[PDB]
Amino acid sequence: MKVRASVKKLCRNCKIVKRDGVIRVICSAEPKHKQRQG
Amino acid sequence: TSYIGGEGHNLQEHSVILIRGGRVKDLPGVRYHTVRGALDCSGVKDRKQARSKYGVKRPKA
Amino acid sequence: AKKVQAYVKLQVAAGMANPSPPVGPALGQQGVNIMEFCKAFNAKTDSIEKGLPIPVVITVYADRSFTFVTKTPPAAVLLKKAAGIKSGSGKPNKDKVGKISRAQLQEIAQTKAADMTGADIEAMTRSIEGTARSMGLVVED
Amino acid sequence: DKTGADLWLVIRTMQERLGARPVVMQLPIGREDTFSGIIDVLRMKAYTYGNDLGTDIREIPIPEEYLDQAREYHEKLVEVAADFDENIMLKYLEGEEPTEEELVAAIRKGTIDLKITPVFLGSALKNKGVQLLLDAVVDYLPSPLDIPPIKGTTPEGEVVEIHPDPNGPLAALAFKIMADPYVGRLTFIRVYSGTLTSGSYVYNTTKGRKERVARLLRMHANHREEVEELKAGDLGAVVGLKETITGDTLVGEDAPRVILESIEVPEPVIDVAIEPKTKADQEKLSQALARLAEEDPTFRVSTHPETGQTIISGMGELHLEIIVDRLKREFKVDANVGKPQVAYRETITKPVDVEGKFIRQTGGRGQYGHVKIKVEPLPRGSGFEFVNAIVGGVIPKEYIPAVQKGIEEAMQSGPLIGFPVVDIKVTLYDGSYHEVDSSEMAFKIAGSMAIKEAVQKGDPVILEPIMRVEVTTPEEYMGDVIGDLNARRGQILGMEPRGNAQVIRAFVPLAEMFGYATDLRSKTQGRGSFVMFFDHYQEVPKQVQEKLIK
RNA sequence: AGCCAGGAUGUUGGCUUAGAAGCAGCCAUCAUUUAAAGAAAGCGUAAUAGCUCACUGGUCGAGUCGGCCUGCGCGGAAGA
Repeated sequence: MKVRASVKKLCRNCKIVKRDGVIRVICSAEPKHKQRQG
Repeated sequence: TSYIGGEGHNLQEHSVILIRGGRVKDLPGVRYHTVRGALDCSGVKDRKQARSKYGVKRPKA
Repeated sequence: AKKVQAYVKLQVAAGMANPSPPVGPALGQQGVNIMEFCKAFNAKTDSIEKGLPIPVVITVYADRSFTFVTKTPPAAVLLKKAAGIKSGSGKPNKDKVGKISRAQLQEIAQTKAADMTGADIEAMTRSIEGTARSMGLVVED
Repeated sequence: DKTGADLWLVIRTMQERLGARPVVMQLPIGREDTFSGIIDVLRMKAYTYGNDLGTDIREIPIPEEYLDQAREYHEKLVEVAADFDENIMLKYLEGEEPTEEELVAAIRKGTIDLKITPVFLGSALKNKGVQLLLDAVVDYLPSPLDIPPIKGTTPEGEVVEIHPDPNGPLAALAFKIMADPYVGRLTFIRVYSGTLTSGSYVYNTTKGRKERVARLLRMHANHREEVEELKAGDLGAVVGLKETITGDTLVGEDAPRVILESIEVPEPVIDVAIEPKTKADQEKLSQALARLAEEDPTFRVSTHPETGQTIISGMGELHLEIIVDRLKREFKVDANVGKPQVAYRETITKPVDVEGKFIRQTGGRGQYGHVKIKVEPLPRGSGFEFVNAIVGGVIPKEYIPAVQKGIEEAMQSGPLIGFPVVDIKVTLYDGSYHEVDSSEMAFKIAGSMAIKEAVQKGDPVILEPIMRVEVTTPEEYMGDVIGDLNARRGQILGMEPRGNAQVIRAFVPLAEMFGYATDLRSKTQGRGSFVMFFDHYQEVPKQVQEKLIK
């Protein structure tokens, strides 16, 4: 995944969750769309 | 160094030739001739008279 | 009106009757013949005519040859030999380029006894009027 | 016996891939790790293997179960064999079993026609299905007689079959030379007619030479059997002969000095730049092919007609690769191995017009020549066109030849890198002269100046070579095939299907086109092949302009 | 929002098209039949593609969508 200060939904299948206390992007269709540290 | 006699020869870098004794008093430091029709050397295209020099086969008549 | 299993469309005319250059090998490469193609092909192609672009069915199962019941030509195939240009576009909207009409391609649209949506032959009338305007023509309708 | 070893799976392919009509001839007892015995349908007998050393075998009847599975496949076999012998057809429908002898005749009379392909099996490492495959041999494998006669040509010129009669003219082909330490040069040959004889005399028409065959020889899997003759259809090696290289046709020493066919045409696919370091090695290399080109005419050597460097024609990576070991080792030559150069071209964009002056008046052979021209670019693929545009004759008649040989000339070293400035039209529309000073030559310079500058001025452009290529590929791989080609500075042109495959045409730069074999065979796991032709020259993307300033 | 459904006609769309049949490219972005289906949404075939979409039916049954003004917080935050 990419880890970075501005996390965004990229494709329409990114979802933005927050877990523990950390904004992340999940994306069913795009491993590359995975994100952290938002 | 060596003369390539005749009109038109298909010789180049790397061509293995054979060469005989025969200077060319006109070009300096040319004391040998290239034996046309020998190893890589070609007979001369189209020749008719004096073929044996210049390496050319009696044209299928 | 059933499901998937056998159909290609990739020709040059009823003129050329099985060529290998602009098509050829994969004119039949699964259950169809690079050779069969003036047989079920020219089962009527040269009875009537060889001079208009038209593909056709393949209907494939496992019975030697095929049952591709054949049929119609496109609608800019009759913008070369019935309406206008032999290639066409050029600079398509840089001006009016070419120009057709209403008469121009009525009985030319009007023939097909096999394809078109609706008994209203005023509706499937202007149904083909834009295959000529997919190139950028003028409407002398 | 190896994991995944599924017999059917093959046949489920031998008709799915190539698509022939194979015929199950056996059914294995114990798929893979449980490899025990095997069964031959045709003869409904069962054999077994107790080990893998190839000793404890035996023909033990079917083991309880299985059995049933057989029948049906032994029926289809006979049902198959039916499409050959009507006798094994009726007897089928009537309820009689074809004789184990007429049954074989069908299969055999059927294979030999390239209609069917008898499939067998067995772990060759564990010695299984081998002794049964060997029967499979004779039983279905053609004899030198069941095969169609070789064609050859008389000294006059006319085709003609070569009959396998060990009493007609002597006609044999050669196919493999080998240096034996004990008997020397060996020339394995396949006879077709007549019969070669130990201690005779032959004649190779190919290289019009009288060879003296002294000893005949047959290679036994473990010793040198010295026989006395090879009758048509038989194979072995002769000892003697010196001028007989590959593909040579040897006839009697009086027989019709004929030459068989042999014509095989496997050209190349991959080449490399080979620069023999200091002129020293440039020689070791000459000898390199002087013997390597006889020991393998499956390649070609060429001196790039434009830049010394020599090309090494191969037939696949590995090929040239392993030559690079021997040619560098068993020849100790140590040169360079990079890639070919590209035959670029110079030219211009904008038309220009400049003065061509020369004059040197000090006191005698004045040297006075001067001309003005009209330089104008021409379509990429125009050529060379000059214009004798002189009115009354301000530039004498006798000097124009030379003012051209000057312009024509200068165009040799481009204004950018030094390449054949081409694709332009030139117009001589002016220029004066002197009664005494002018010279045929003085003009050849002036004109060679007018040009030497119009190109410098009309904004030059480094043109390059574009090729025509046609990759034959199953539209299975196609998808990426086209891609890869796009990401190669190339622009696609079409794909009109062929056979089960499909052809792709398009242009590309010879620079971004090197070692394409091992890239095409990549996007196609082997099912890919291409050709290539020249076409035209065309500008470099500017970014490649300052690139070439080398 | 799920879910069960449909996803078309000129049109395989004319086209500097080697092959395109929506797709870097072609231009415009019009044009037939329907419940409604884009000369175009997609991961993307050797091309026919197989498979999901924007858009429409059924199901279900009361809420749902996201701009603005403001409070407190969250990530962005590594040193001997």
